[PDB]
Amino acid sequence: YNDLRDFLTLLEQQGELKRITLPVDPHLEITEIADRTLRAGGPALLFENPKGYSMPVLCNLFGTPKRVAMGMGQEDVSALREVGKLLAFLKLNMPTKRLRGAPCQQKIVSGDDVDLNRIPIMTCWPEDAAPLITWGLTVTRGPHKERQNLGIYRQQLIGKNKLIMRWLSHRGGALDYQEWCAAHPGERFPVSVALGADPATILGAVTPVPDTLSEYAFAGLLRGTKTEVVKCISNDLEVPASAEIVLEGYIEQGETAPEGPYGDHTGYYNEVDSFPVFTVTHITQREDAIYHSTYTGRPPDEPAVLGVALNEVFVPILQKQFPEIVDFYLPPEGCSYRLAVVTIKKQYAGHAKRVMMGVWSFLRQFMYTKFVIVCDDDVNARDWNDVIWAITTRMDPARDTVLVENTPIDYLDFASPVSGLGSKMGLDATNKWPGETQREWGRPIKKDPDVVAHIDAIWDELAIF
Amino acid sequence: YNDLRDFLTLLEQQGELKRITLPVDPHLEITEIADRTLRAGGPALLFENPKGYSMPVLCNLFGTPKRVAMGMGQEDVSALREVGKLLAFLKKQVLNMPTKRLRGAPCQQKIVSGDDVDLNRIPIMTCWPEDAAPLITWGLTVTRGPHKERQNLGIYRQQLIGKNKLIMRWLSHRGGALDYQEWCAAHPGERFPVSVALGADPATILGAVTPVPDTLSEYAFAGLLRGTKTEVVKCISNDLEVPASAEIVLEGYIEQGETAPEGPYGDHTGYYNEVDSFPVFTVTHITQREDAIYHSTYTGRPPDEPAVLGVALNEVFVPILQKQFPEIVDFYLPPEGCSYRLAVVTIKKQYAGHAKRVMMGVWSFLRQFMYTKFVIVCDDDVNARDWNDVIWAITTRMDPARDTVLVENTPIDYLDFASPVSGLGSKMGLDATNKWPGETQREWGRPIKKDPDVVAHIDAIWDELAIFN
Ligand SMILES: Cc1cc2c3c(c1C)C(C)(C)C[C@@H](S(=O)(=O)O)N3c1c([nH]c(=O)[nH]c1=O)N2C[C@H](O)[C@H](O)[C@H](O)COP(=O)(O)O
Ligand SMILES: Cc1cc2c3c(c1C)C(C)(C)C[C@@H](S(=O)(=O)O)N3c1c([nH]c(=O)[nH]c1=O)N2C[C@H](O)[C@H](O)[C@H](O)COP(=O)(O)O
Ligand SMILES: [Mn+2]
Ligand SMILES: [Mn+2]
Ligand code: NA
Ligand code: NA
Repeated sequence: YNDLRDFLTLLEQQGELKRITLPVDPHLEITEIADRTLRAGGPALLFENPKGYSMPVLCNLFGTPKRVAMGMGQEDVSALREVGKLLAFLKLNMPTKRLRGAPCQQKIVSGDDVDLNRIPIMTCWPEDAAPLITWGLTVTRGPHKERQNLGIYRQQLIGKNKLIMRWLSHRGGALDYQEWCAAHPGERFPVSVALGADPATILGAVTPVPDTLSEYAFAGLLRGTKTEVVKCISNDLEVPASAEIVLEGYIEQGETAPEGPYGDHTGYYNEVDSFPVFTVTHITQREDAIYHSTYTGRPPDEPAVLGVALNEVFVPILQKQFPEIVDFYLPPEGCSYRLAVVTIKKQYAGHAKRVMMGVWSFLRQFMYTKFVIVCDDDVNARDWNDVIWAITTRMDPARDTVLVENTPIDYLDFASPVSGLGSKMGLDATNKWPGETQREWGRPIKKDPDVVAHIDAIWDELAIF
Repeated sequence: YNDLRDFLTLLEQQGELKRITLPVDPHLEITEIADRTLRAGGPALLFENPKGYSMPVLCNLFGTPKRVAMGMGQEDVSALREVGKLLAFLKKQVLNMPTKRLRGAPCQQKIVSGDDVDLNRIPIMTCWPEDAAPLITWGLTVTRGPHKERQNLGIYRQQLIGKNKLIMRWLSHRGGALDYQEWCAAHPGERFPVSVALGADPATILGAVTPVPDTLSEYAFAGLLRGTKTEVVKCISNDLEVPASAEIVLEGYIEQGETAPEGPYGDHTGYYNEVDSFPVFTVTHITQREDAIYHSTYTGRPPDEPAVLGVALNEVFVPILQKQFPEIVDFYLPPEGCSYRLAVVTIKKQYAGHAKRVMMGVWSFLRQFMYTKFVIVCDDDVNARDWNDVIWAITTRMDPARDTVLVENTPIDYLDFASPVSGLGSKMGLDATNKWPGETQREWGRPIKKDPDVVAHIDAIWDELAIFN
């Protein structure tokens, strides 16, 4: 049973983890280093000497697709499709295995001794409001079901023992709190946050499994074995046994604070807004604890790399429903969800429009996708050279562009004319069939597969690079 | 005075030229290798062991902007801006700078003529599986018309149809084609002399493809790029001059009325174009260097080498756009948009609705961009040449219905089969600039700027951090 430390050791053995011994400030400096590293496809980073703290800081953990795959016990990135086929069936789901004691409760501090300032929480960007916890697995139960939800919600530092809990309103945690409030007026909402759990639990948390299902159960499937957990000290929630740090506490009903501004995955600052305050009553950690952090900003960043790997998970679920779809890609440059390229084997006139509507309606994660480009299967959706080629040789813009007004949009997307409402554009860049055009359509250049394969065979020997 | 070999030596010194010793077929295989190489921004390629031939094959010469620049003796591409300014003034008497003619030249070391002419000995490439025949793609065709002395150079694709016969595919507005057409009117039934040089010095090659007016010899323009007169030699069987350092020269003529079906061939649009008739070039002489090298390329689904060339040569028009629209910081036509069909323009926006004026400017100001179907306008914090910035801008600064402009019934290239009617179609502009008050009622996002002190500090310890190692 591999905890996070075992994963770091595996990475180090493979030249995928660098230990930095120079002094580096968690205030801005770590982010700059991680950003350059991620942008060059470099390793994960363990800062052994954060200025002013004793606890090392781990970041860029999932900065490459490879390391995301490795984190689910797979060799490489195309095994994620198989995990998609699995995620299909969940639309006896294995419980947690509760241990009696756990490394994450080796050192405990509570009440007045709680001081989040001892932790090397990072400040990512110059106009961010305060240090920000970015890799916390927040654990919650609602009043109506037993399911334990895990989500990653950014958490601003506002005191020795107070964090702001920034869950957006459709999240498991947020819905649990909302229901708790209705069902138990004025009663404190217990919550716990785990930092540095095992990679399967972390990845399970971020995968959009249905609200009905504990993210712990999914992590179990990725791992091959039940998720090892421990009961929290001050509530009935369970956290991963191997976690490096655990924060336990509650939300006082009605207590809120102005959150931000903070730089986002879109590359802009979010403006101030109100979210609940999480009061921390306990902090439990391992001996020699490691603090796991990250940053979001202009893409690409670690979340976006995560999000490309998790798109591979969705391809099979889309293909079950639309078997005409050969590939489906959300470029990290499009802020991970705002633009999709879809390639199909077109079977009839107007086919592309059915596929656009399918992307905009079938799965909720794509409901806010503003641009959808549809192409034939002779295009590689992951290469702008092919996609722009297809756009500029197979479209008449007015004929082949679909615009739909007054559709749901992310309320933080400031480019829509009104908060929560905007338009969508689909580009039909498929070959046009009789009926769709009265011209003689061009015959595209296809490569000889025998020549392709032969050159694959001698590629390394040719040694051009 | 640098010939082509001197250039290949310079490139090799700088890690910009790879010699391939493995056997590779000019039928399809070279193209595959060159295509992968170009798509990865790799070096130029010299195939020393082409299957079935002894003459090495050079391609991907200009597969990178850098190598285009190096080909004109520069670090970077912006000397082409100065040419743009020059060509503007005319609509400088020592731009009538002639050729320097040698008597005897390396390109006439070995000579074959009449029945000994056999183009099949040359490793002419076949680029794509349904191409009709091997195709000569980097020939500088040289012609004179009957009325002026000016020698035109153009690159016209040339299909192999016999031991000594090529098809000459000049489109009808080309210098060569106009010369032939005039020759026909002025001398009915007389043979039209023509010559084709392969592997001239880079300035001559680049000069051939610069769009200079029909009134001027492309040799004069190569002279300006080089800093010195172009070295040439008289052909053996006619009065045309070819570059002295050329690796191979084909001399001959066009018999009036002799034509052949040309193609189909894959073109820069990525499609096959259909068969059509063009004149036949009869080859009476082939002259070459000792140890001659054959210079080739391919065109296809972009990007390809011609498209990278075409990007570098668009720098010739940027200053003319900027004289008129000084708000324009950059103006880029991606190769992967068939070189002219998509433009990315970055501006310093000065008022609400500015992007629309710029779109209309692109679609109206010069004939070079009138047929551009898509135009994306962005702010100057975007690098127009990086799809990571441009997509970021599109997806964070647009509402599609508000910010997309469509105009119907506008002029479109007759060969573009995607428009509903030949010659007529629509255009789209994407206004991906930051929206000002009036354009939006929302509080627009403040972009994330880095702390320059932190950036500089990390620059200072970067090597010591040793992240790579
Ligand atoms: C991996 C990750 C994810 C998330 C986040 C972050 C990371 C690293 C951080 C904290 C760095 C950045 C923000 S941000 O991308 O919104 O700017 N963050 C985040 C947020 N979801 C959310 O509601 N608030 C958040 O604050 N998300 C997404 C969220 O955690 C994810 O959608 C979960 O699957 C939601 O789980 P459920 O609530 O559906 O169970
Ligand atoms: C650089 C280059 C250029 C050209 C070409 C090719 C290359 C490599 C090849 C041979 C690869 C392929 C075709 S293609 O781009 O049309 O697909 N070729 C070409 C053709 N111009 C032309 O009339 N026929 C041609 O066959 N062009 C364009 C032409 O040479 C260019 O427009 C010149 O500036 C014309 O000079 P003028 O006749 O105006 O003096
Ligand atoms: Mn959930
Ligand atoms: Mn000319
Ligand atoms: Na979750
Ligand atoms: Na020319």
